[PDB]
Amino acid sequence: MSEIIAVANQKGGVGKTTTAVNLAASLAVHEKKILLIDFAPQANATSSLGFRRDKIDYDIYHVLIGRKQISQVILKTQMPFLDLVPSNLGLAGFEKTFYDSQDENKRGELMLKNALESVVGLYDYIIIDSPPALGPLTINSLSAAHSVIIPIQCEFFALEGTKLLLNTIRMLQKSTNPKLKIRGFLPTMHVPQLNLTKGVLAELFKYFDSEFFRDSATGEYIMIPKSVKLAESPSFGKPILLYDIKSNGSIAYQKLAQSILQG
Amino acid sequence: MMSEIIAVANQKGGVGKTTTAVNLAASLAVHEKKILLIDFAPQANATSSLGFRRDKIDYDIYHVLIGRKQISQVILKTQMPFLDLVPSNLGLAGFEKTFYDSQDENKRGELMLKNALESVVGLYDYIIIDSPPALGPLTINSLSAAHSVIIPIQCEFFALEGTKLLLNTIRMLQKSTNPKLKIRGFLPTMHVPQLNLTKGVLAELFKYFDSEFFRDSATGEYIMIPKSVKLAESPSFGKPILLYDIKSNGSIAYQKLAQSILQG
Ligand SMILES: Nc1ncnc2c1ncn2[C@@H]1O[C@H](COP(=O)(O)OP(=O)(O)OP(=O)(O)O)[C@@H](O)[C@H]1O
Ligand SMILES: Nc1ncnc2c1ncn2[C@@H]1O[C@H](COP(=O)(O)OP(=O)(O)OP(=O)(O)O)[C@@H](O)[C@H]1O
Ligand SMILES: [Mg+2]
Ligand SMILES: [Mg+2]
Repeated sequence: MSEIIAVANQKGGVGKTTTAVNLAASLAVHEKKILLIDFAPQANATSSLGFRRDKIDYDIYHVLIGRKQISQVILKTQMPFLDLVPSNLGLAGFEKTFYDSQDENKRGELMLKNALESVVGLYDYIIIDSPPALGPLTINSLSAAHSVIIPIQCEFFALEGTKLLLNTIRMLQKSTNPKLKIRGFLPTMHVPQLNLTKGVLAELFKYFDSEFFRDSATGEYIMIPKSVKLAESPSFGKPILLYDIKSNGSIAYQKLAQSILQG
Repeated sequence: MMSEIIAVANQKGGVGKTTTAVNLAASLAVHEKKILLIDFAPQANATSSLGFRRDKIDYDIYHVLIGRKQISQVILKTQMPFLDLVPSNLGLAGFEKTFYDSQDENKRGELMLKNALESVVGLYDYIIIDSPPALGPLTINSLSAAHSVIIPIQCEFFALEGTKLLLNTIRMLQKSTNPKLKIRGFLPTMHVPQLNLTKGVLAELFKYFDSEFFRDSATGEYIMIPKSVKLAESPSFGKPILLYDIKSNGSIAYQKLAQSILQG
């Protein structure tokens, strides 16, 4: 039975896709069976794994509207234990479908959850990459999930942003997903010596210190460092472990996976 | 006054749309041009960048769009006399539902921002719109209202696939709802010239798009916003960078950007 993990932040460019891709790969290297769901219309996760937009046939949007079952759209990747549900531009049509269903039921929030029900016994982990909004796509991600990883870029808008995302999660924990947990807060693109980084982290630590990911071996906080090689990796269509497994970016995501595998 | 309405748009997240909208607006304001900044994103980062608390704001752009308030009822004065703000709130996430209601009955909704701006176009020299990271109803409304669009581009790998897709949306709107819409220009942001990935991405962008890039007409140079510690720090003080550090490289770059706009 899958643990379904959403990677969510409504702030743009905070490392959601990079985290979802590289965590899924770092778990798959252990020969745990992993499904990555690209839940964003811009489809950066799909492209990160080497799949160009013009080569995608049927995608997650076709599953949500019922043209395809989810087993029909699953792609195998270069890693034998990592599978991908690709996305495409057509997933921007989901918003229309969501509000239409809310005139035919109350159930639009559960459309991804219902789509995943035939694969939950086939994978150890299902990782969902969310778009930068609190709209219907992210609401579907969080309603399908057992847990949520929040990548945090520590710059100024993270302060107001983290508080809002947590309020969204609390409201879902009342209504549509009572079992939903914060898996953890993960600092991404992290540059420890910056004063802005220090100020933002200190503020988040006051309220949130128990939510930050820690190394299961050393007890240290797990943070993903700003890394030239991490930014280069989707241009090769590979997660960073498949080529440079000794870079600091690769080592950090591997620490994250080890922390997830403990439970 | 006849406003030039400029949208700042990219569906990629975190590429500097808000930083560009706020700092271009301030850089135009110091030339005694009357500027209206519209925060068109539900996350409301432009509102926070100018020193306002989102939770303290009663009525915003969402209420204007659905017709509950006139735009002149929600306009706030900022610290700079020539720069006014229409704030945003999380309630702007409700607009999508309103849009798809309007598309269902009369097939409208693209023009809701344009219609809302009609009473202020004679009152401002420039109206700058900060868009959210999506190609949805809010970005469709900002591009349908605009004379021109500035596309901030972070030059990392997803810029290549993403730029073409935004251009497609722009072309489709140029055929239907907004024929006058032009690209004002592509603006490289968070730019670190020495990186191999930066060089590779820019070479490919110049290959397809060279004529679209912002230029300093005095030197012929490409205008790029450098990665700057101070640019990231400035919204934490509720100031644009020219009020925070006017001599910093990011300040100098946004003033060059404003010169390019002002020269025509
Ligand atoms: N640790 C890191 N070091 C350096 N660059 C990074 C790191 N993490 C991500 N990046 C780069 O930063 C950019 C933004 O990251 P990414 O696209 O993963 O964020 P996102 O939150 O998924 O964005 P969006 O909101 O558009 O979905 C990408 O170009 C990526 O290659
Ligand atoms: N040239 C720069 N140098 C350093 N930091 C920058 C620069 N431009 C923007 N930033 C910082 O990078 C982050 C992303 O910028 P910003 O929020 O303006 O992007 P955006 O495209 O509006 O994001 P979103 O997609 O979330 O709306 C912000 O924290 C900002 O303070
Ligand atoms: Mg992403
Ligand atoms: Mg923004």
